[PDB]
Formats: sequence, C-alpha cells, structure tokens
Amino acid sequence: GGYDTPLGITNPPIDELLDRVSSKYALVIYAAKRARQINDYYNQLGEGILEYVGPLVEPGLQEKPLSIALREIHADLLEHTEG
Amino acid sequence: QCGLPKLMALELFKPFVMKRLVDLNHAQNIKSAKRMVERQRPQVWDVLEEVIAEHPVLLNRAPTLHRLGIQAFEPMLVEGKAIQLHPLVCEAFNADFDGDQMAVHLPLSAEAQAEARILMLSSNNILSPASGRPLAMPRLDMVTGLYYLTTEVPGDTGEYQPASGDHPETGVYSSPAEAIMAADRGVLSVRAKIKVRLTQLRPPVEIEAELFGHSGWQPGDAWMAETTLGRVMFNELLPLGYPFVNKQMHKKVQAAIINDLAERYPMIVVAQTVDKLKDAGFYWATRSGVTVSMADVLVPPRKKEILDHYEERADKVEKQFQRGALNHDERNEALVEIWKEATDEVGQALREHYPDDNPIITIVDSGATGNFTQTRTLAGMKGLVTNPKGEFIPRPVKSSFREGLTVLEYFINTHGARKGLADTALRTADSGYLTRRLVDVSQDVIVREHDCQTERGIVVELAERAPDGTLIRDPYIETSAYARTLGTDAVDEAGNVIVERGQDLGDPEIDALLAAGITQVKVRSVLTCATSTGVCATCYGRSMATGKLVDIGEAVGIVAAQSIGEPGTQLTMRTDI
Amino acid sequence: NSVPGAPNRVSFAKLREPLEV
Amino acid sequence: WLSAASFQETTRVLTDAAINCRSDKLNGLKENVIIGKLIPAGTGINRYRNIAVQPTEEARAAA
Amino acid sequence: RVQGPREVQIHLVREVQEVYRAQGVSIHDKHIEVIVRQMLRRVTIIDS
Amino acid sequence: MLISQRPTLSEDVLTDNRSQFVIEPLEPGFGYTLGNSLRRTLLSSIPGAAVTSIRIDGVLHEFTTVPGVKEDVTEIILNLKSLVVSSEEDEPVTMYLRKQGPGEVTAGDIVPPAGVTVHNPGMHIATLNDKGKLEVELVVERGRGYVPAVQNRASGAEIGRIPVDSIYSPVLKVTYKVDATRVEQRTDFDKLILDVETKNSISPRDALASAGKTLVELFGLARELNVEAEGIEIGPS
Amino acid sequence: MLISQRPTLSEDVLTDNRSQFVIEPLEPGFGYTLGNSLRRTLLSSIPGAAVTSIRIDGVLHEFTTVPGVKEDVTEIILNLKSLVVSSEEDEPVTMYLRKQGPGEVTAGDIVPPAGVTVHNPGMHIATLNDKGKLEVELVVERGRGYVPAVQNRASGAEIGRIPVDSIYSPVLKVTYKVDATRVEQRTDFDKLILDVETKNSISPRDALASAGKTLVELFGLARELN
Amino acid sequence: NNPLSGLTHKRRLSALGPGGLSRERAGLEVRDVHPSHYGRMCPIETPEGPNIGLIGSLSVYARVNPFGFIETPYRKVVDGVVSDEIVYLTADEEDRHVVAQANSPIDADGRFVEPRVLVRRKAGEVEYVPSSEVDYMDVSPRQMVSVATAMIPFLEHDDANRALMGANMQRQAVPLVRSEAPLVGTGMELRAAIDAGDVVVAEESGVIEEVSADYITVMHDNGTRRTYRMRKFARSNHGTCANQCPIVDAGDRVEAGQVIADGPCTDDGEMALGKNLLVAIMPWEGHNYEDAIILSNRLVEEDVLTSIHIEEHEIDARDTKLGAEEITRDIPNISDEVLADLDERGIVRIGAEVRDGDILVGKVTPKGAREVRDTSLKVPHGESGKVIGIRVFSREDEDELPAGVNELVRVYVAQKRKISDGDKLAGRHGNKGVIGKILPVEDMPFLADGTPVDIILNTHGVPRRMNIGQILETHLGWCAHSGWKVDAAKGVPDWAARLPDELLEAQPNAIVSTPVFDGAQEAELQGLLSCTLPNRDGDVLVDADGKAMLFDGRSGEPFPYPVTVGYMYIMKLHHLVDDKIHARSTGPYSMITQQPLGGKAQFGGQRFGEMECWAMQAYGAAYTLQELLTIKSDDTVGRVKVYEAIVKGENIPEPGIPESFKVLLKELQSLCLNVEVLSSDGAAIELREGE
RNA sequence: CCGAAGCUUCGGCUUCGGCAGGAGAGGUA
Ligand SMILES: Nc1nc2c(ncn2[C@@H]2O[C@H](COP(=O)(O)CP(=O)(O)OP(=O)(O)O)[C@@H](O)[C@H]2O)c(=O)[nH]1
Ligand SMILES: [Mg+2]
Ligand SMILES: [Zn+2]
Repeated sequence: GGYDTPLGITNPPIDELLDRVSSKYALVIYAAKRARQINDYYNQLGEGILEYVGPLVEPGLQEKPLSIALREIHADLLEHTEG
Repeated sequence: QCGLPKLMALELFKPFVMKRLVDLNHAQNIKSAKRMVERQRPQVWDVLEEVIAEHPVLLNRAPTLHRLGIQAFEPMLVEGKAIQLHPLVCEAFNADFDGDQMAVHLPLSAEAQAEARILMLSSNNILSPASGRPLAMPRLDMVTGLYYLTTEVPGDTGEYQPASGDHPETGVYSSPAEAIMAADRGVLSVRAKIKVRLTQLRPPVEIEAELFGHSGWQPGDAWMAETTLGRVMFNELLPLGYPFVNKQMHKKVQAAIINDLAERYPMIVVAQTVDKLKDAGFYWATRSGVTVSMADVLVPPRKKEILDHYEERADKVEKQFQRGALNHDERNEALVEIWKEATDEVGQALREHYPDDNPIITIVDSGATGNFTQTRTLAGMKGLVTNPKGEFIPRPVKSSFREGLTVLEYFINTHGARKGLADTALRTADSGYLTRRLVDVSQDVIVREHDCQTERGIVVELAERAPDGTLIRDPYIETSAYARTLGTDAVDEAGNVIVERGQDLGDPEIDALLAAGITQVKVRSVLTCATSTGVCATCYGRSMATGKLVDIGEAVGIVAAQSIGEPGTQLTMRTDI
Repeated sequence: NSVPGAPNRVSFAKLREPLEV
Repeated sequence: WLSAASFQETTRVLTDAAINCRSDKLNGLKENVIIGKLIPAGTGINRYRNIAVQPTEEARAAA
Repeated sequence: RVQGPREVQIHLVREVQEVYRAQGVSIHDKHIEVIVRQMLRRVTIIDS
Repeated sequence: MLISQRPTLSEDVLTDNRSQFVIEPLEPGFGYTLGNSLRRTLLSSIPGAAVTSIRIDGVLHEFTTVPGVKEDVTEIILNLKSLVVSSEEDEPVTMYLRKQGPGEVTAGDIVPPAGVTVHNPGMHIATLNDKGKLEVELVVERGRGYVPAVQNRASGAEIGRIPVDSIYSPVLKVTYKVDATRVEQRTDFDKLILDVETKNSISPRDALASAGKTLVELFGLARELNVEAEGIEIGPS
Repeated sequence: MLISQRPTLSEDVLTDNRSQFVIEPLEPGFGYTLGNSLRRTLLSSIPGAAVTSIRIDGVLHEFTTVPGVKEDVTEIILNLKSLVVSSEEDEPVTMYLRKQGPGEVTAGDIVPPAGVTVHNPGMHIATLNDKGKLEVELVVERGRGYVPAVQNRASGAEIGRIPVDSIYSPVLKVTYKVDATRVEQRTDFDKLILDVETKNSISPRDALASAGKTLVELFGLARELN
Repeated sequence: NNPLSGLTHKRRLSALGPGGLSRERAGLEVRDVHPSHYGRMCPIETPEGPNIGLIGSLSVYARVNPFGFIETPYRKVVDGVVSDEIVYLTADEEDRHVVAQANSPIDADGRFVEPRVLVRRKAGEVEYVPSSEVDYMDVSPRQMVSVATAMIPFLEHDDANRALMGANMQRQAVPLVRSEAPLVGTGMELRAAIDAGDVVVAEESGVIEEVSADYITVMHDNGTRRTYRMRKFARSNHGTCANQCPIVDAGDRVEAGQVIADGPCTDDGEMALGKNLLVAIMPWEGHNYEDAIILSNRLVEEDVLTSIHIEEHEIDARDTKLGAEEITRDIPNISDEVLADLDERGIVRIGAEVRDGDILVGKVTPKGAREVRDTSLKVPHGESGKVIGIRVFSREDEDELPAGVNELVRVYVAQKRKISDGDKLAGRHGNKGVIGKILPVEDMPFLADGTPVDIILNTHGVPRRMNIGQILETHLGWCAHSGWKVDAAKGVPDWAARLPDELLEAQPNAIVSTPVFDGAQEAELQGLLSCTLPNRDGDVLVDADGKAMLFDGRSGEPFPYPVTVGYMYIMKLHHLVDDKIHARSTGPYSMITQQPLGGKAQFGGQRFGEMECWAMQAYGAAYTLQELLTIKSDDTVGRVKVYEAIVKGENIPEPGIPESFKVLLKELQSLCLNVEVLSSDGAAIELREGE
C-alpha cells in the first residue's frame, strides 16, 4: 500500500497479516500458541535442556513474546495445520 | 491510544511491576517489592513505562447497547485524574463530556491479549455492523472547519482576472508553494478562485482522459487546475492515488468519500486518513468566525402585518361561532388551520431574509447539527403547542424566544417539556425488555458451514418501470437487495448472462442489471436455508462490518438482536418511536 | 429595600409591587 | 431447563422439569457461560481450537 | 392458513420495517429474517 | 539560573533537498516560542536572486499566442519563473535567450552575463516546433521573500515589459509541529520538529545556520540595555 | 531591492512602572511573531522573590483564629499574597513583624533584614483591638515561576510551620501593536511598539534585558552547524 | 450543601409516603402540570430521574388553609379599576371568576389601556376578552415560580428543560473560601439569605462595643448587653465548611434586623454561589469539544475556586470477652518510627499532616501480654490533611456513653482542594461541562490592551438547546462591569423613554437587578452597549455589537473576525474527580459466593453485567469471557496459581470450575430436587474435590 | 491470605494473632 509506517500496536499491518491465514479467528490461536512456545523457551533455557525453538528473528530490548510471534508470522517463517 | 492516570495504572499493573522490580535488582524479596510498590517510592515510576508497553486494555461505558460499547486501546501515562478519550469514538460510545464515567479492564493471558489486539482494536472497528455505514467520521466542529475551508467565495482577494491590454492573467500560480507564500503575505485569500499548476495530485477522470489518455503517471506529470487554495490543501490529505475532488464538503460528501475509501482500500489507510482530516477540521474551525451574539439573530422584516391578516380571519371564525354556525370541533379545526398556515408563512418570510453567511445559517446548512424548526422557533414564532392530553391549544404562542414569552405563554409551554422527560424515563423500560426478549430467542443461530448447495430462494423487487417506459429505482434498495448472493443467473430477452450464480451484489452488478431491462431477481436468504443446525455462510451473504463474506463461527443471532434493539432505545432517550 | 442595611442594587423593573413576600 | 430457568418463570419450569426428569446436554451459549466453559462460537469451536503450529524446515535449518 | 408460509414472512418483514423507516432508521432486512426464521419452526399435531 | 536539561539539535536527511530537525528537551512552553519565529525567519530573511521582468518579442498588445511556439505566454511565464538563478552583483543585470530552429529551447541556452549562474540547466522553457525563433530579454535582480509583481508606469520604456512575480527566497516550504516528551516523572515537556524544503542553490542545513544569525542579532538589541541582568544560562556545550 | 538599515531600539518613559519600546524597520510580515516571542518570554521566565512560609506564635495550623484580631489565619494568608518583596541573596532570609495594641497592622511594620526591601509600605494585613498581638516570621526566597506549597512532613519540619504559595513574577501586563506600511514601489517595512508594565521590583527595562538574554541564549543551538 | 438547598428542602411537597403513591403504580397523568397549579406549585423545579412530577416546590406567595388547601392572593377590582385590597382564594373558588394577568397596562388612575385583556376562564381556558369582565388581578409577575427559579435572570428567554437543569444545579454548589456577589442579579437573593437562617442578624438597636474574629458585643440603648458567638470551621452534613465572619466596625450604629455577620455563601447579606469570569464564545483547537471547558492558570495561582472539606472518623473501646480494649501508645508489634505523632496518651497531635496509612489512634485488644492485637485507627485509602481537632469522651469524668464502651475519640481532618481536570462547572442557565484543559496565562487569547480571558465556551451548543439567556447575561455583565452613561443633551433618546432616572448613568463595577418576568428589554441592551465608558487609555474594546478583536497567544496574529466577550457567573459543583477515581488488583472477597466485594469504600470490583456478555459473545472472544468469569471472579484454586504465575513470569494456568455453580447446586438440592452431574457413560461425578 | 516472632542447611519449618448481612431516602450519566 501507500501508507506511512505504523507505530506501536498497529505493526505489522493486519491487512497483510490476514493474507497468510484463512480467517481472523485462526490468527488469534496461531499467535497465542507461538507466544506460549517462546515463553517456555525463555523459562526453560536457564534450568535444563529443552526441545523448543527460540525466536527465529532478532528481538528488541524488552519485547513481549506476542510481538515476536506476530513478526515471525508476518515474515513467512512458520506453518500450521487446521483441526 | 488512550490516556491513563498514573495512580490508576500503578494499581492495575501491580504484579508485573513487582516482578520487574525484583528482576532489576531494585528489591530483595517479593514482600519487599510489594511494600516498595505500596509506598510509592520514586523507583517505581520508570519500570511502569516498559511494563505497560504494548499491553492493551478494554474500555466500557454503560449502557452497552451494541458491540461497539467495548473497545481495546493502548494506554499512555498522563498527568491528572481523568481518562482522555479520542474525539472520534464518541459516536460509537455515545459519550459527551459533561460528567460521564467509564470502566477499565485488563487482559491477562496470551489468548486474551491476542483477541484484544486483533479482534477489538478501535482502528479495526470503523464501519457499523447493522447498516455498514462509517461511525468514526468527522462531526460537529470538524464539519464546520472543513466546510469553511472548501467554500468558494465569488469576488475575493487575488482571484483570477482574465484581463487584456493592461496586464496579463494576474492570478496564475506555478506551484502550491508559491500560492501558500502569497497567502502568508495577505495578497491572496484561501477561498478565492485561482489557476494553479498541480504536479503530485491525480486529475479527475475526464481531465485525465483528455490529457494523458492511456494513463497518468502522476508522480511527475503536470496539468492545470481551476480551483481554490482550500481545495488543494484538502486534497493533499487523501491518499496519493485518489483523483481530485473539487467540491464543497457538505457532510453527505464526506460520508460518501469515507465509504468509498473504506470499500476500495485497506483498513489501515482509512484509519490514517481520518486522523489527519480531524486535525485540519479542528485547526480551521477556530478561524472560521462562527460566534453567537444577539445582533446575529434577526427578526422577520414584516411580521406584524402577517399576524394581523392571520388574526382577522380568526376573529371572523369567532364571530361565526358566536352566531351558532359551528359547534366546538369546527371552531377548533378552523383556528388550528389558520394557525398552521401563519407559522409556515413566517417560515417562508424568514428563510429569505437571513444572509447565507450568518453563523446560525451556516451551522445548520453545513450538516453539523440542528434543523430549521429550531431556527424558526428561536427567531420567528414558536407555534401551536399541545395540552395535557394530546390536542392543540387554539391560542398560539406568537412570541419568539429572542423577544421573551409572557407569563401565560410560558405556563402553557410547560406541558410538552414534561412529557418528553417522562418518556425518556419510561419508554427505555419497554425498549430494554424488547432487547432482552429478542436476544434469548435468537441465541442458537451460528454460521456452521460454507454452502448448503440449496436451490430455493426469495424474489426481490429491484425497481419498477413507469408507464412511459423508464425504470424507477426502488426507494428501499440499499436495505433489501444490496449485499446478497444470487440464486439463479440473470438473463434478459433470451440473451446472454450479465452476472452468474454465487456473486455478491454491489453497485456495479446493480447498474449492470438495471441497464439491461431486468426487474425481478431471485436471491438466497436465510429463511430458506437447508442447514440442519445454524445457517451457512453463502445464504447469509456479506458481513456488514467488514464488507466480505462471513466467517464460520460468528454469532449472527446476537448481532441481529442488538442491532434491532439499539435504534429503539436510543430514539426513546433522545425524543414517535 | 425594606431591610435596614442593604447594598444599593438598582433595578430595571417597570411595575410596582403592592405586596411583600 | 438451564437456559429456560434463567429467562422467566423459574418455579414453573423447575417443577415441570422435575416431574418429567429432563436432561441437559450443555450445547448452548448460556449454559456454557453458566458452568464455566468455552462458548461454541468464535475461537471456541473445534476447527480453531486445535490448530498446531511449528516452525518451517527452512527457518529451523537456517537458525 | 389462508395463504401459506411464504406470505407471512413478507407481511412480517414489511410491517416491521415500515415502523423503522417512518422515523428514518436504516436496518438491513437480513437482520429481521434471522428472528422471523425462529418464529416458524414447529408443527401442531392433529392426530397421532 | 540553569536549565537542568540542555536541548540538542539533530537532523534526519530524507531526500537531497529536505530534512527534519528535532530539538528536545524544551522547557514547558518553549516549543511555540521557537517555532513560528524560526519559520518566519526562514521564509523571509535569507537573501537570493530571481527573475523580475521579461520582454518576449512580438507582443505589442494582446498577450495570447506568440508566433511559432506551441505555448501561450502564461506557460512561458510559469516556466520562466521556476528558474533557480543566482547573481553576485548589486544592480539589475540582463540576460538573453535566442534559439532559432526546430527543437526544444532549454535553460542551458541562456548565456550567463559573467557573474550570474544557472544551477538547473535542464529545465524545459518551450518547444519551438513550427519553425520559428524565440527572443526573450530577462532582468535578474536580488532581494528577499516573495514580492508580488511591481506593476510599473514607465509609459514608454515598458513597451511590453510584462511584470512577473519574484520568488527571491531560497526556501520553499517550512512546517512545524510541537509534540511532547517525558524527562522523569514529569510529562508535558516539549519537542519541536521542523521541516525545511529548499531549492537547488542552498542546502537545507545552511538555512538553519543562516537563520540563527539574523535572530541572535534581532534579540540582541534587548540584551544590550543592561548587560548584567541575569537570565537562564543554558550551560556548557 | 534589499534593505540594509539594521533594526534599532528606542525607549520612552510614561511613568515609573510603564514604558514603551519601538523597533523599526522590520521585514514585511515579521512584526507579530517578534512581539509574541518577547511577550511569551516576559510573562514566564523572569526571576524575583516571594514569601514561602510563615510562623505565628500560638497557632499550629491554618484553620484557626487568633484572639484579638478581626480576621482568621486564612485571611491574613490571603492578604499576604499581594506583598511585593525584593531580594539580593540566594538563601532564605527571615523577617519579623511584631505589633501590639489598638491599631491596624500594615506592611511598614516589617523590619527587614539586610538585603531585602519591601516595596509596598501601605498594604493591609489585619486590624487589632486592645486585646491581641501579632508576632509573625516570614521567610523570603528567590526563584522563577509559580511553585505550589512545599508540604510540611515531606521536608523534615516541625508542627508550627505553615507553607505558602509563592508567585515570583515581577510583571503585570504586556501588549504590542504593529503599524504596517503597505505602499507601492515595493518599499515595505513594519514597526512594533511594545509596552511592559512591571509591579514595583524591577524597572521596565531590566525585564526586556532578561528576556533578551534568555532568547539570545536559546537561539544559539541553531547556528552551531554552518 | 449550601443555604439554598437547606431552604428548598423545607418547602418541598412530596406525593409519596405511607398513604400516597408508588414509583411503579404512578402513571403518566399524576405527573402533569394541571391548569390549577398557577400560584400554588412551581411548574419548572422538579427532579430529573424516576421521581419526575412526584416532587415539587411551593410558590413564593402561597399559603395553607386550616384544612390543608393551598391559597394564593389576588387584588379585588371594581368597575374596571384595580383596588389595593388583597383576598386569598383557593383553587376551588377561583374557577367562578375572571382573573386578569399581571403584565397588564394600567394607567395612573388605574384603568386598563388595552381594549381587550388576556384572562383565565373557568377550565383554565385562556381567551382574549374585551376588558370589562375582569374581577380579580395578579399581585406580581413572579407569582407562579418558586424561590430557586426566581433567581435566574432572563428566565423568559430560556427553554423549560434548561431552566429545570439550572434550578436543580443551583443547589449543588459548594462554598468557596472567598465570596462575591453577582454583577447581574434578580433581587430575590437578599431575602433568600435572611430567611434561610445561616446569617446573624441583630434583634435590637444599639451601638457596637467590641468586635473580634469570634464574637460581637452589642450594647443596647436601654442598657442591656448582648453577645453573639460564631461557628468557625464547622462541618456540615455533606462535609463542606460553614464559617461565619463579622462585617461591622467598632463604632457603628445597628438597627433591628440588620445583618451583623456573614455566612457560608453570603456576601454582605446576599447569597453568592460563584464568581464573575471573563468569557469568550469560540472554538479552540478542539479542547472544548462536546461540552468541555478550557480554564486559565490565573484561576489556580490566585485561589479563585478553592474549597475546604472536613471529614470525621471515630474509634471505640468496647470491653471484649477476655479483658478489655485500652487505647494506649504501646503497640508492641509496631516500632518507634511510626509513633512520633501520637502523644503520651495514644492520640495524634493537632497539626500533624497525615497520609494514607498513618495511624491516628492506636488500640491494643488484650486477653487478660503476648496476646495484644494491632487494631489502630488508620486513614482510609486516599485521604490526607491536617488534624484540626479532637473530642474524647470518657465515663470516668462522668459522661453518657453507650454501655460497654469505655472510650470514644472523634478526629477531624481538613483539606484545601483546588480546581483540576475533571471538575464540573456550571451556570444559572443550563450550561454544564467538565474542565478539559488548564492553560498558561501566556497561551490565552487576549484583548487589545493585553488582558487574557478566563474561560472559553463553545458556540455549537447554544442554538440547538434554546438557552439564549446566557448571551444576554454576558452583554449585560460587560455593560455593568465597564460602566456607562447616556447622553441627554438633546433630550432622552427614544429607546430610553421608559428607563428610570437612576439607570441613566453608572460607575465601573456596578451591581444591577433584572427581575424574572419584568426586566431589561432588548432595545435597552442594544442602546446600553453603545454608551459604555472607555478604560485607562481612551479606547473602546467592545464595539456596538458586543464583539471584540482578540489576538492569538500561540502564533501572534489577530483572529480574522470579531469574537463575543463579556462577563458571566460561574459556580463550582459538588462533583469532584478526587472522589470518583478507583482501581483494584486484589482485595476483600464475599462469603457465600466468593466474588469481590462491591463499592468504593470497601475496595470493590466493577460489575461485568449481562449486557456486557452479549457484546463479548458477538465479538467472538471465547477466551477473554472465560478468563473474566472464572479466574478473576470465582475460581478459588486458580486465583492463587494465577497470581504466582504472573509474579514468577510463567504461563497462566487453565481455569477450573466456579464456586457459585456449586452454591446453586446445593440450593437446588435443598428444595428436594435430585440434580446430578453425569459423565459420558452415566456414573455421576462427585463434584466436591477433596482428593 | 496478611502481620508479628523464632530455627533456617536457604528448599523451607515452627509459634501466635485476624473478617465483610438487609431495609429506606437522596443524587449523576
Ligand atoms: N439506560 C438509561 N440511560 C440514561 C438515562 N438517563 C440518561 N441516560 C443517558 O443520558 C444520555 C443523554 O444523551 P443526550 O441526548 O443528552 C446527548 P445530545 O448531544 O443528543 O444532547 P442535546 O445537545 O440536547 O441534543 C443518554 O444517552 C443515556 O445514555 C436512563 O434513565 N436510563
Ligand atoms: Mg452526558
Ligand atoms: Zn444455506
């Protein structure tokens, strides 16, 4: 599009995030299941050996795992199947 | 965005702050951090700026009459004890600023945060879900500012003078920057017609066809415009590829522009465009000179003689009643009719005197607020009023509020300001009951599949033909035929097909159908669905809130009930219904 | 008026009053 | 009886349900709200609640 | 009984919209059809 | 008295003739005291040169169409008023443009009068197509700001000296917006975000460098009535 | 044609509190923004002095009455807000008002320290009948702007000190008027006529010079590039 | 709240009670203005909620029969001439007579000028009869209004709804630390303050002997001496301050009935509920959008709108089972840091500033130590101010205390409150809004001489609400403030023919009066607006239309069009933002259904009602609703694990089952109903945990 | 669940102490 850069909670733009998914009800579960995996990786790295994967993209200074999950989704780095 | 007081955000975000305080070596234990938070030590005002970063909250105002009574924002820390609300959500919340209160709620888990950030964000909910019309639109002050800016005043300072002999065009400008520099010196007025060379603005369709023909590479192609400066500074707010408008911005025009932008562009440029329309509206509202005095409310030039001529006939009716000709209902009827003609004669001897610049005229003529009945009541003549039952009192109120009513007129005027106030506090009961009864019956209707492959349907009128042979568009076609799915192909005079089965009915399809001699059409409706439980997405049609097909799993029933119920209650409160 | 010590407040009234509240 | 008892006329519906020995299958919005479960609409339906997400092979190999 | 099921749905969806259109409120017809559909869903037994 | 927090200027080159200066943190209220006066000093104090009159040949009267060229006199004026020129003199000079033949006369044809220069010699003035000749006599003088056409009354010397407008300013569009920042527990601070767009004869950074030297001498007539007066010292660099 | 005449200032005295200043010839347009630039710096950032705490002997809070005075403490407080004080030292200085017996307490009974001078020796502070004495201890400080009351038990103080609001501005009213010269032959200019009225602590020509120092020192972070 | 509300409470006629009506049974015909209310009940002043039309106010001239029927006075007329004999008539006797109208032209002798007059016939029928049948006449034009409605200038120019709101909101104003009388008034304000009784008046004539801040001694002419005491900083029923001040000198001569001392909302004997502020009617950058208000900073630096609020608390010492509570400084479990205030008795010291958590009086309940508890009176959350007084009652010094208790202390705390964002302002005509912004005095539009304005009001709300009395009030207020003088060199002008001789010239800061239904016309205002005096310099800022040219304080250029300027009367309403802010993370819970408590005093939560669930179900948010209904309200086992997970940074757990459902099941089981929760194959689940 | 006090190997362990329902009236959006 011909928009200016979004700021804060409107990044990434949702009209492009919705082109990778079937509807707006599956994006919620997609992001909310990636965020739990990221948090588990963070909370299991300092204790023992785990099986999950860390953030596939470079994080910021203090970023919520939901933002990292959405940035990974927008970059076409994940894949999912529907029940 | 919203604005959240610091003393409220500290209490809402206590455990996240305690965790951050212990983690950042600002405390030793959880109890120590709890005590430090409770004592408001100066170490907790910096962690409570990255704790609340990108964490949405939910705002709610009562009564919640429809879906848009709850919305999700992104908090900001302000100074004070009040919450700051965006000017453009007051229509959806129905919130003025004379004492209202709202409540805040905090999502906790990942799923709740994702739902708040994706489904409920305010910049995603612009279109109304009951009719598909935009709700976050300029209104009130912004409408006056944008109607003043885009108004053409004939005979102003520095307009185009097509002179010869003495001097040339004298008023042609080579760029908008030169026009702005001239207007900063007092030589040129914003609302004076000029000719300016435009480079980065898309020409209208006819001009584009006449000049470029094949395509307009608007990044660097120059044309000529015959407009004002205000229209250029208005068109520099719309997206880049939007053709030049060149019209006066009555509220209807703004609504049409917003609807077109919403239906033809992504949902982020619309949210970015309303925010910059609001700035210009607010900036130009204060420099438009709308103000109220007592020398702007003018009286009708010759009211005395009008009233005299409409009073002679009334004493004639009175004499005829004294002669016994009429009973009592005939006296009443005739009085009422004379006094229902004089009122509108004053109306039509007032709507011409007023000049077309008077704030009272330019605030109701721009679509901001108000009617002309109020303007006639304030400066003309109030008219016939009602009695405690419902009948009209023969004696009229002939004085305006600008001259002041008498004791008896003021006393008889109090019978219609009490009824409205008792209905405001009694009709809302029936409205609420209706809502609650409608929600419960249609609570098991949910979109369950994508297509039932049925063949039944209903017949829709879609305009009728005049005896001469010219089609007349149906007055109610936006709420009966638009946003539906066809059931059978539309054929004409045993010829080809214009649209096919399973296509949405926008305005291009409507005009294509109308321009081929077809009136009756068969659509797919929920009344004839073959699905066992719930309904299917194709039969329902298009979702009004988003403008595309519906999503499997929505709760159409609640939506419908809410829709219906809301109008009624609102009308009752503001007012019949 | 009708009060021993009161501020002097001039009035626009054009009618007189035969009774006191 | 759970959805009808909370609308109107609690005593009559409760008496008739007691006499008839009715059974509730808990397959509506109101009942699922009352007992504390996910409503069968929006994100609470089976298709969306059982989504499985894992990183693609190329991204996992690269990082 | 006189006409049939199809004409009651037109009579209802029209008589309800007249009241709302008199005062200038715009509601799509697909919102009243959802509620009318639930008013015609049962059958009365004559003999079993 | 000290300021507490020293403001700092920073730039952000967007294009080649456009930038975005930011000045923060500014004490509460000083974002509107520094905005409008920098905008006005930027758009009406920097000197420069521009065309002030033309004398196209073949127009004793009616200024409608000139023989040979495919443009009206108003488009010739619009194209001969966007010329980025500069002159190192004092009194009016005179230039000439005489191209005869099928082609496209451009700004790389006005022979410079040893001292004045053309910085954009790629602009299109006209397209001589119907085998003719164009002869234009221009007068380039210096000044400041936007001066509207100085309608004269020579009554003889102005046989056909069409008077044009003069954009002497080297800056073309300035806009400013005051935002808000946070310094500790105190919000409601200020931040100015200018936006200067210039021509091709000056760079956007010499403007906010020669507009702080005609204002440190206009507000310097006040700090000379009593040198020892005590103010808000900003601090060391 | 470019002008060269550098703007020149010139003052005229109408009283000892009011003065006018003419600044010709400015550039066409640049006549209202300079006036507002100087008015917005003259009515905000000029230092002065004001009282910041009192301590009567016998009183503990500000919601009580002294015996023998015809006003409570909240009216002596609301009458001690119009005292025009001056100072030369950057440190709190304690004054002393001690009057007794029938009469009326004015501002000429405040024996000042050495470096402080009260400029209003004829204002009202209270009325005394033959049954009361007023012993006050005012604390004077210097500053800039308007600072609210500095709380008590948030500064390590006792139980008799009464904080007070302090306004430190020595300026009362400021306005301007421009006389434009829009002739032909494109020879235009402007002319600003500023009027500054100060209370009584600073002469009308030392405020213009504190605002000229502030503005000659804030417009210097722009010419730091060249 | 203020004297007007107290006076109005005692003149209320209520239609409910044991023998009257009900809020549900009452219909729509008992809440109407009957034509027989003229002179007996006020048709304007009535509540706005469910009690609309069930509560009213008596009129100023009305009086009650020895039977219970309200009367009203009339002037007897004979042979077409109005006499001066007053007869009181009830509503059942005035329907057999023709009663004229108060606003009727009467000549010098007393004969009607107009051939026909407007009268009131039998069944409230208004007619235009020829003036020869009249039998009675009204006493005054303000016969049909109450005591609070008769205080609004230019009432006949206002709609009924706006006058209703103005009359209701005049009773919610708070007293301010300094009072000032209106520039434009009505004349009812003097006798509405003496009759209320919050002032002190002299019962006899004499000279003043001694005046102080708390007593006045008056020596009568016969020899007797009377002394009057004052209430200094007393708390009213609603927490406001009631302070009385003397307004007499030490040698004045006093007549019986003269006002000796002022009161809460009184200025020199007349009621003053607000302040006079300079107004401009214009939009400003959207800061006054949708009924918001912009203020200046001069209203905070000069204490224009400031009010004292006093609050009270109390503790007891009721002898418990083992031993008995005894207030003492010895609170073992506490240290000596938070004990500096408490004197050697256990009570705070007059003058100590308290916060939220400070201990006021400490008590240790024993057992008959190592058995004492920490039961010390603390300051309820979000409250502060200096301690201004104590009152200790003990039975050892002989006092009547409720049996069982041995010590009852009462502490008072006062706080000076200023104006801020969110506070509600109002006028006398229906204007109402909260304060949106407070601006520096250099950012405000200013007149040609540099005078900033004090308040900005929007112009979009006036025409559509039909309250145009506020603009007339601003014009008259400017004329009264500046002062005027009418030239009579060539005789009195045509527009000033009917003006009195004392209104042809006025001084700056003059006080005027415009009665409610017989006041200043509009020709008079238009003529006075072009006669006002100049200021210090010979300049006239406001022209003949009442409009002035203002400068812009942020950019410096003048505004392109003239703007309306004037003075208006603004009051501060008792709806302050400091008493409405609330938030909660965790706190006290209920007992039967373990949901959060309700209310602001008990640190409660906010209800998530039925209508708010329909919006959630229509959005499609299935997880937010479940979390909002289980782990934030009722799930007892999940609340603690959720808190621990949030603190430790882990993931939020899965919700369980609410407790209210189990309470419902036991309720259904107690009515002999066999309700069970089955599984997919029978085998009813226990549903009691415990394992 | 909170507070006080001890052991404390730093995971925690021990002693003591502590509660919140109805009816009526007025008001804001
Ligand atoms: N559910 C209820 N809401 C109420 C009630 N009384 C007031 N209200 C609320 O007050 C609000 C009144 O809205 P308004 O009509 O005053 C807003 P508007 O700009 O139209 O005012 P005007 O300028 O007079 O046109 C209404 O929306 C309600 O939300 C009530 O009894 N019940
Ligand atoms: Mg409201
Ligand atoms: Zn279907």
